[PDB]
Amino acid sequence: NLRAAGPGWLFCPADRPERFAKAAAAADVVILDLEDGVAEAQKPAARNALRDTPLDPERTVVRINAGGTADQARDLEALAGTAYTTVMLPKAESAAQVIELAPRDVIALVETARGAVCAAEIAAADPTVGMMWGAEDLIATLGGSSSRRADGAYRDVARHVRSTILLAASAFGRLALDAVHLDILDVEGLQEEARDAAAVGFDVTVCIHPSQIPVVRKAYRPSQMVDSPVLTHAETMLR
Amino acid sequence: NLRAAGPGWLFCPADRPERFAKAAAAADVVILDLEDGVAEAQKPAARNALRDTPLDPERTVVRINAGGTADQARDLEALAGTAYTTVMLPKAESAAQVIELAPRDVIALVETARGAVCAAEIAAADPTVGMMWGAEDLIATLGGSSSRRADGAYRDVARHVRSTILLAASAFGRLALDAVHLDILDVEGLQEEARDAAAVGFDVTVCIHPSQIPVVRKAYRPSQMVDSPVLTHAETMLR
Amino acid sequence: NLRAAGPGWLFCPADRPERFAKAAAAADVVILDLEDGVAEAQKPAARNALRDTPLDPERTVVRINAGGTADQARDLEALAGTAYTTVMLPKAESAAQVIELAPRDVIALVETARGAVCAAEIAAADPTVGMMWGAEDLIATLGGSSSRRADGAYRDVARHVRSTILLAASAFGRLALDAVHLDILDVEGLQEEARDAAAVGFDVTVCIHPSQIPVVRKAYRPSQMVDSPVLTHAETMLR
Ligand SMILES: [Mg+2]
Ligand SMILES: [Mg+2]
Ligand SMILES: [Mg+2]
Repeated sequence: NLRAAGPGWLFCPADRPERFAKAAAAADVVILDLEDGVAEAQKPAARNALRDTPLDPERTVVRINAGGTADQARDLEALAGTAYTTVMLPKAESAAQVIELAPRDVIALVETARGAVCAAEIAAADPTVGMMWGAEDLIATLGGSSSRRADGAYRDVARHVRSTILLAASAFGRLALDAVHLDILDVEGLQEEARDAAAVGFDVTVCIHPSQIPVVRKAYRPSQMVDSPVLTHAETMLR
Repeated sequence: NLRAAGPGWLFCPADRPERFAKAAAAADVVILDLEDGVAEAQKPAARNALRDTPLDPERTVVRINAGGTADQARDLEALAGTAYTTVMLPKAESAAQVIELAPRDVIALVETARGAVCAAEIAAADPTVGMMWGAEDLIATLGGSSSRRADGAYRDVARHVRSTILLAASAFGRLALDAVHLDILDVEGLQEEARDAAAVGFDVTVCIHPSQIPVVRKAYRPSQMVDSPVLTHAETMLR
Repeated sequence: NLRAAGPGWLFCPADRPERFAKAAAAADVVILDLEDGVAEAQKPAARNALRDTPLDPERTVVRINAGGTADQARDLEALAGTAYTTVMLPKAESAAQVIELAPRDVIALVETARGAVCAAEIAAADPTVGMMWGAEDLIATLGGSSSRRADGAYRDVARHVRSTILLAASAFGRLALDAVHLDILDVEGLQEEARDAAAVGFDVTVCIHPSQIPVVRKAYRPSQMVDSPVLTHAETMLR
């Protein structure tokens, strides 16, 4: 029941088992990371820590490696010796990549052009329980050099994919996860970004540092003709 | 021939037959509303006023209730005793929801994530003559709390759906209707918004108060290499 | 090998063979234009100049007329007496319009609502090697009057199509070409626009005047948690 946890999710590299307990205490949900947070040479060690140092599987997701990679095959073998049931799929690009992870629950991380183009098909796949987007791999794989303008605001193609993922998730009753704020010390920018995300109906802001969790939890709390939806807005604020 | 009427369309709750004549005098097209403008307990009375107090069916659309609801079934029964041929479908989410309203003409009001994801299929359905988007139900159904930033500008997912509906409508030769400006006294904001909508090729700005109609009509009137399209822009301004 | 040429592409009307040599010297790739750059009465003469005054076919694309037009049929006849292998298809609106140009390579120019709605299908068609978008025909065909706000920034539906084309191109490994800056003397605006385009991974900025080429080439050269994609950003900047 991931929708019952709060909006602050925290990545934690899985080759750092000494930090698992602190990550769990700081965040609503921990994403133990076998992908880009762990160096290729450290991924075997991270798979052992995954088995050796368990966290609450009701509050923990495992980010595996991308479809078709040898690393993902090793990840799923390691996961068999765990109680984790929900995985995050990076570079998610087709419904078939989600379906081959059945019977696990899948959070699809769309961070390439093909995943954006196919977001609705990815969201609709039966194992999907959530959609995330990743600004940095998105820009990297498009061939660009930055996800943000000088003032920290997302560039337009990033805004486009962000909206795409929010709509695709909501169309199929999935959780919607907003992209990470890489500038850890930029609390002001994270504050505005998470408030923006909460305002349009994102369920989660994913973080890469535990200091970001209090900012996210606070942002997801609120500070002319009135129709029925505007009353729903007011009710959403109270909840 | 709704494309021949001006750009100022006005919602009027159908349980207010005393206001029908004033709505018709104020607006280019009246949308008699059986959905969110009328309280659930008042919808039977509104269906009687629909039959009892007719407006010009060439300049009047009836907003019915959403597909699958008992209310929509009662609405279509009431409409059989009228000369209205065009209905507005709220929470429009599939081509099938449009097709089941044949042989009526349908303006699909997309105001949910699923309708945005399926906008092209909805626009392409044979009964469709127009696409509208609804910012407030959109944000409400996504789980968010406001469609606009502090300065009154739409949030990004709203801008995304607005463009989606304009493109889907135009791709299939349909009318494009822009969302309502709920802040009635915010004439400055409506002025900018309707000018923006007219500039990109929206056909209609829908209003919720008759004072908004003169602002919309005025906004839809106009105040380096030149290629063939730039001359079309100039010709569009003159027309 | 169009990806090996630089980012500065230049339209040159094909009824101006006296300017072909200067266009080739100024630009990375020349788009010899049989469509909107040439008046209808001048198109036969332009087809003769196409045969009579050749440019390097490895650095030259021919913009033909739109699918289904008598002009496109005459264009393809003229092209048979040339060594050009790559054409640009204006008002590109379906995969079928691309496929009927086989065995030529095709740069699809999306500049209508239907082409935006079908961009992924157009990009995926086997002859496609590139996607471009055209702001001015886009707004013209939507029924609007300007692609840009007062400050020169694109209106939202233009930003939407721009992102659509970048994502559709990148999803299928195609070149991504950004729209032309019609205000030739607005060097500052072109500078910002091409920098923006290069930053998100556009491959080409198309120009309509040779003075714009140096601005584009310079713009496509570059002036907190670090993950693998941010290192790819840094590597992209160095390249
Ligand atoms: Mg990533
Ligand atoms: Mg509504
Ligand atoms: Mg054009």
